[PDB]
Amino acid sequence: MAGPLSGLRVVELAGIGPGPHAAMILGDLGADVVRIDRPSSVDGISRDAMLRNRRIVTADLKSDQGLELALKLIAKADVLIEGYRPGVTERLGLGPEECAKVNDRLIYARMTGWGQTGPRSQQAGHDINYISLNGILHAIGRGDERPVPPLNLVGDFGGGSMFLLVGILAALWERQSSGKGQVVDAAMVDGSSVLIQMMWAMRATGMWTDTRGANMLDGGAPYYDTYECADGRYVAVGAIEPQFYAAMLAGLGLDAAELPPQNDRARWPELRALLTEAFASHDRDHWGAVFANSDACVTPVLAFGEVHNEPHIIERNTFYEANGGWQPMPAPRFSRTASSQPRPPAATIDIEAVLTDW
Amino acid sequence: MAGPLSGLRVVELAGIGPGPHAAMILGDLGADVVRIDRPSSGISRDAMLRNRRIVTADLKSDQGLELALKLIAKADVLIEGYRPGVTERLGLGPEECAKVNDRLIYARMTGWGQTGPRSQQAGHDINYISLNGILHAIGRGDERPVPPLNLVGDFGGGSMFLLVGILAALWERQSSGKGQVVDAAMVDGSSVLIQMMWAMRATGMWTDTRGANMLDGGAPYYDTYECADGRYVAVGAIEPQFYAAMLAGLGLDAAELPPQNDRARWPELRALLTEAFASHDRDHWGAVFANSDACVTPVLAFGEVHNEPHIIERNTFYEANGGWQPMPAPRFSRTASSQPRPPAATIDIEAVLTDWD
Ligand SMILES: C[C@H](C(=O)SCCNC(=O)CCNC(=O)[C@H](O)C(C)(C)COP(=O)(O)OP(=O)(O)OC[C@@H]1O[C@@H](n2cnc3c(N)ncnc32)[C@H](O)[C@@H]1OP(=O)(O)O)c1cccc(Oc2ccccc2)c1
Ligand SMILES: C[C@H](C(=O)SCCNC(=O)CCNC(=O)[C@H](O)C(C)(C)COP(=O)(O)OP(=O)(O)OC[C@@H]1O[C@@H](n2cnc3c(N)ncnc32)[C@H](O)[C@@H]1OP(=O)(O)O)c1cccc(Oc2ccccc2)c1
Repeated sequence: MAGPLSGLRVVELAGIGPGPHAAMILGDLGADVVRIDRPSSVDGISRDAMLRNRRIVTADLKSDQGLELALKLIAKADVLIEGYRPGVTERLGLGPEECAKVNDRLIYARMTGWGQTGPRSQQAGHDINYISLNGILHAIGRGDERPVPPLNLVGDFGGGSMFLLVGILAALWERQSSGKGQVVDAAMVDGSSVLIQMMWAMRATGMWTDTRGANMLDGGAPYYDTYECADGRYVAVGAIEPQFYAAMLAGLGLDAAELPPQNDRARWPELRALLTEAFASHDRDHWGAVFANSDACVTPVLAFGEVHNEPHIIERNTFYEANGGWQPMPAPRFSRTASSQPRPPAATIDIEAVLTDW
Repeated sequence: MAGPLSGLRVVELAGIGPGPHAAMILGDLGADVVRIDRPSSGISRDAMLRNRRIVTADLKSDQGLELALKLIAKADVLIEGYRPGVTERLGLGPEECAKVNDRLIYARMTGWGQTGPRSQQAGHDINYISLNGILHAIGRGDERPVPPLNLVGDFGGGSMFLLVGILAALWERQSSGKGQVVDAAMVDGSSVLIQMMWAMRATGMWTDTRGANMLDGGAPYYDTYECADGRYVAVGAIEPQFYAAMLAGLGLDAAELPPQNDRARWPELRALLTEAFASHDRDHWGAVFANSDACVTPVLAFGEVHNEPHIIERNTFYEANGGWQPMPAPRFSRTASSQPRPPAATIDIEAVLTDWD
């Protein structure tokens, strides 16, 4: 099995969102990932590409046999991932204390939104709820409108799965000294708060307000925002540093003498009006030619369906095909122990066959 | 040093955005983090530089480089976030570093990657997510896309994939005795970060139309709503039973409403939910739905977060200097991280060297 996590053995109690995204990445990087679903949802070969790099097995964990088979896998594994409400694994007999009795090397990885304790710990939720409570959602979107969710990117994945992964891998490093596993408590409300540490830093020093649409990186700066072009498509401008901004103005045909200063915020209305009219006078792909190879920090805003035609995407193999759709290749990349292309979701397997193999 | 990464040694060449963020999280979890900045630069007021020692050094001088390679020889990980070719010309490239330490994890944090047509282009978060479909998908349908701050390229698809790479490569080192190079590009990371949308598009469950999807704000049951006081709630009631619970708490009879997932009637459903949420203030709904599975939460501004019980009681934040900062994540039962040490003035690079033998 290819990649730097070759050898690593992972048990995943089937959930939704961050739990499987984490499991996928471990898979992506060479880990041996075994997913226990419930047969209650059996079916044929899954069409969810997030379940790549897996072996799937069914097992009614509510039964005595289910529980014991599961506990044999955990016994022989390095990592467990579960993303159910607190108390679910305990009451199933798969809690941390029950796992520590059959394998004190286990990394016990607990993926939730609200955490293991506190008032909201039994409330159902999704990404949008977790980022609503810690200031993040409020900061996303235009100033003249209600906040808009950044898909489920910030809570489920950036602040969720990815902190789970770091916790797992940090704990595997720990286990090299101590010879013991431990419990990783990854809460989306905490992880996403560390994801936005920069804004908490800038806020402390007067450089970020709570006003939506009025900061350097939320769309309030005319030099860090998207612009509509003549064809109704969009470019992104990220020309923060004055040298890059100067390069952008030159490409737009605007002389600096005629514009307000780049960071005179009181005249950002004028500046935006000027840049807006300039970008609107040619089409996205024009701006794409003008600015390729430039430090102007102007890029086309591509839709998913167009990404496969972008030279830089094609050449670094950021994507692969698998069943009428592109999918991202593992990240990050490794010089000596390279990941390989993901294997598609495999038809189910017998939980015994797996214990054998292991 | 408290945390699971006690005894990890990390050298950080100072940059902006992802590299410093990764270095911070490494520090957070108890790594020994030494940050080389350039003298052209007392105490730094960027709290992102917590859990570090800062040293200066002209990496262009002969003596700055020599000192630097003596750190790197003593360390486990090096982090750099410059354009490709830069460390090479300093004589700090992966090959020069492998001579003084073949165990080093050499961690390269870029936006566009190490090679290819855009590899020398300047850029920021908004550019990396523009190229791979992400930015286009964020915002209302009747408007131009809105950047999700720099959360998705710099951090989610950036620093966090550098970390996964640094730590996976440490695992691999345990069985091979050898370091290696980690190439973390924000355009790659952020694509994996959004793998769920690519999965969903492949099965016809996501479109390229902005504002018309389950999770982009087009669903009336996954969106924010303005309340009587001008403040907002978030609704995330995807599962039908959570949805049902929400409708009951709004005073809405499900018989009067279009189906939850009849997309042609979403405009109409949204208008009914909009009127309901508008008839009371945010804190009213916060109360009403506490302990509920309705998936309705108040949308708090940064300055209100210190007053939310769930936040206070889990110590998600600590007070520092100007204000609150996020405590380390994730959390560890046995080897628990400690409260971050503030950014502490420059020390001399030789001091560190004696400290590390
Ligand atoms: C964008 C969006 C997201 O944000 S992702 C999810 C975000 N939240 C979390 O993950 C945080 C922690 N988890 C939970 O808070 C809950 O999981 C729950 C999901 C809220 C509700 O779940 P609920 O149904 O109450 O389940 P529970 O966890 O409390 O307990 C369920 C248990 O089931 C039983 N059993 C588990 N495994 C087995 C087994 N093998 N055999 C037998 N029983 C099993 C346990 O007994 C327990 O049940 P109990 O005893 O209490 O009755 C998001 C992301 C991705 C997808 C998505 O939705 C879509 C759906 C379809 C298509 C597309 C998207 C939404
Ligand atoms: C939201 C936002 C973000 O997205 S942050 C993410 C930005 N993107 C990346 O990080 C990707 C990789 N890096 C780059 O693409 C470039 O680094 C560059 C950032 C374009 C700047 O290009 P440039 O200034 O030309 O620098 P370079 O990398 O090409 O090489 C410069 C080098 O400086 C020299 N030297 C380094 N260390 C030393 C030393 N110790 N002593 C002496 N010299 C040193 C190197 O030798 C090299 O020089 P060369 O030989 O080539 O001349 C974001 C987040 C946070 C902040 C922010 O914006 C601000 C910007 C300014 C002020 C405040 C905020 C933006």
